[PDB]
Amino acid sequence: QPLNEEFRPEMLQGKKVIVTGASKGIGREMAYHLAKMGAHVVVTARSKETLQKVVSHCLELGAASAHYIAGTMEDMTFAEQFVAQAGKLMGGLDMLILNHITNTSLNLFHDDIHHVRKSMEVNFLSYVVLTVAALPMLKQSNGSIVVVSSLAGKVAYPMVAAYSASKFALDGFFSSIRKEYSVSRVNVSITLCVLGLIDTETAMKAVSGIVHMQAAPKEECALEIIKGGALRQEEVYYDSSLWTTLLIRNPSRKILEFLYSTSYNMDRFINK
Amino acid sequence: QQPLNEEFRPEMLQGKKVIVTGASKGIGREMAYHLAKMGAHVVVTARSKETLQKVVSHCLELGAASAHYIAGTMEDMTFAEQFVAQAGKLMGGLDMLILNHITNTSLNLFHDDIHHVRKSMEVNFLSYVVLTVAALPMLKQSNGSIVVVSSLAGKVAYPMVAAYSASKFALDGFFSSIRKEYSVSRVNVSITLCVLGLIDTETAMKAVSGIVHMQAAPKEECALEIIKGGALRQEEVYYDSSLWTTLLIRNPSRKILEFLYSTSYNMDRFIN
Ligand SMILES: NC(=O)c1ccc[n+]([C@@H]2O[C@H](COP(=O)([O-])OP(=O)(O)OC[C@H]3O[C@@H](n4cnc5c(N)ncnc54)[C@H](OP(=O)(O)O)[C@@H]3O)[C@@H](O)[C@H]2O)c1
Ligand SMILES: NC(=O)c1ccc[n+]([C@@H]2O[C@H](COP(=O)([O-])OP(=O)(O)OC[C@H]3O[C@@H](n4cnc5c(N)ncnc54)[C@H](OP(=O)(O)O)[C@@H]3O)[C@@H](O)[C@H]2O)c1
Ligand SMILES: C[C@](O)(c1ccc(C(=O)N(C2CC2)[C@H]2CC[C@](CCC(N)=O)(c3ccccc3)CC2)cc1)C(F)(F)F
Ligand SMILES: C[C@](O)(c1ccc(C(=O)N(C2CC2)[C@H]2CC[C@](CCC(N)=O)(c3ccccc3)CC2)cc1)C(F)(F)F
Repeated sequence: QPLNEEFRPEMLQGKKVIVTGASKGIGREMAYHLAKMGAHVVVTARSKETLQKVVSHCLELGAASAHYIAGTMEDMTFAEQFVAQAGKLMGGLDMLILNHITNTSLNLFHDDIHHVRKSMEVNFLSYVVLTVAALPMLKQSNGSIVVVSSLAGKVAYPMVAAYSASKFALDGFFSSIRKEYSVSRVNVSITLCVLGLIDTETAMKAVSGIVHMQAAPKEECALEIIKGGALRQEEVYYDSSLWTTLLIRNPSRKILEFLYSTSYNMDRFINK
Repeated sequence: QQPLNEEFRPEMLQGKKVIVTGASKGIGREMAYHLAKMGAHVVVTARSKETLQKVVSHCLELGAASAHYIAGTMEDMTFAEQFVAQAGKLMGGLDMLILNHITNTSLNLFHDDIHHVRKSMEVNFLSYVVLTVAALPMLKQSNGSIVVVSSLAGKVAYPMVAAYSASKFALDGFFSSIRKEYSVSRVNVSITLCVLGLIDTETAMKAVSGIVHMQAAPKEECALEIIKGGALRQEEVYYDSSLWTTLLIRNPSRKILEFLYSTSYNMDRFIN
């Protein structure tokens, strides 16, 4: 259930926001847009130094306030405590942007069970832990959770098997709890972001000299994420391909969820 | 992946070497039985030792070429790995790996139980990956098949089954991706993903007792349909008691989209 109007930057002014994986790439881009909009930001990642750079530019850009707390989202204790500390720094929370992933490479799957588990722990499970911890704050602000996923969390590509497992898991979990928030009247929005290849240094280094589809700009990607999030959209799509509309516009899933969503809808085609 | 264009006939399994997990009860047990009637060699597994022994007996009675059981929990990755080697030895190889077991769950709103989420991912998903890695060399030898049992709720969202849907979405992501890897690497092992609606197994029927519109499909037919899809090397089996649902759950447009992505570079240019 989105917000009616069109996006205005004014919407984030004074809002209290967490961005994870925000020392590099898209997370850093998002932090910068949030700063320019005059939000309070807490950013996180493992690296002390790179987070400081981002904090400094955020303040320069006009952020109501800016802070960083460092640590690995492999540590579910850290994840849980991080949201607590970040909520103290800002006096509440309006938007939780879940963006970090564990380092991965483009490669055939062979037998790296430990990579599959780590991808699942860092890319999926840590997001559930951060959500549980943030939810009381979000409940009292009528806030928003933004979950960064990928085209590879909607369709199958080779070379990203463990990664794709974890992005699909995000769709299943968060789309399910969105249905639960709706039956339990929890006014917290959940936005799933489905991104094409984006020109972050990590990705551009991986695809160097291999044949692949155009990368889209990270800066606009980051604004489009914040906009869909602020507007409380269920999904945000950002990529460069003409083909992607085949995914975006397929209404089958929405039709099925609708058919099964009430006893009255199931009564159309199913005996009581 | 190429489906065999021959019609299904019971003889396709006679003397074939087949694993079935989750076979002490429900669909799994039904599958073991069907495979017995076809004269396959079966190794069955689950945690319930005395129920499995019973299952092995009725199997032999129905005409299984050989029938053994090894008991253990798929919470334990070591055991998953162990189970496959030992089951191979018992049969002289492996033609089909049928992955069917899930960890217990109930129909409830998710609150804060990260541990049940993790355990779901470990058992319903990570174990399936361990079993596959352990099975692959033998399935290469035989040009065999991997069958992965999943659910409507691994394709669309439902409330009350969040951790469970995460694990089932994860299976789609992982196995659909390694299927693309197997086509480009020319590995001749098929991957069939089965998408089931509500089935009339005792676990499910208990959990939905007294709930309205709970139309279940018969587990006996369900089990046959999975075996056929596996045997015919189909990419997906769709099985539900509603005709509408069975039609609407097809997603050929994702498969076309996947092809387009695999044959595009730069601004949607064709590689060939
Ligand atoms: N770039 C693409 O082509 C693309 C496409 C589709 C979707 N996405 C999605 O967009 C999001 C951001 O991607 P990106 O390419 O911008 O990534 P990135 O630039 O490589 O940055 C990843 C961020 O996560 C942090 N990180 C890595 N491991 C961590 C850990 N264990 N604990 C805490 N933080 C950790 C990194 O900082 P530290 O190393 O210091 O911890 C960094 O801040 C991801 O969710 C990704 O799936 C990207
Ligand atoms: N029933 C439905 O309405 C429905 C719908 C869609 C999809 N499915 C799928 O169909 C498959 C089977 O479902 P079902 O209804 O037949 O299930 P079930 O009757 O409840 O039995 C599940 C099987 O998994 C085994 N199992 C449980 N925990 C285990 C563990 N830790 N390690 C190893 N095995 C374990 C159980 O045996 P033990 O207790 O002896 O270990 C049992 O044999 C599942 O993958 C499920 O997701 C079912
Ligand atoms: C972590 C990482 O930065 C990463 C970046 C993005 C993604 C991802 O989400 N995408 C999905 C959104 C499209 C991948 C898909 C595979 C890809 C596109 C293939 C094509 N058809 O265009 C490809 C695979 C193999 C070779 C070359 C390209 C590259 C992009 C995953 C990991 C890495 F790993 F370091 F790069
Ligand atoms: C383990 C278990 O036996 C189980 C059985 C099946 C499934 C499953 O895969 N299905 C998907 C295939 C359809 C569920 C989805 C939710 C469901 C359908 C909702 C509706 N509108 O039809 C429902 C939710 C809430 C209340 C009542 C029903 C029941 C069926 C998951 C777990 C349990 F948990 F013990 F039951």
